[PDB]
Amino acid sequence: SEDCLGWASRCSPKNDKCCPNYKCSSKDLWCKYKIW
Repeated sequence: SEDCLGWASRCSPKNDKCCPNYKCSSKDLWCKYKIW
């Protein structure tokens, strides 16, 4: 039962539980894109 969050979701640097290939942004507390 591991449902990861999406890119347009909220998260924190202390507890980042977002799908892989991403990068939690502490700026807007949202999962940003790891690939540019």
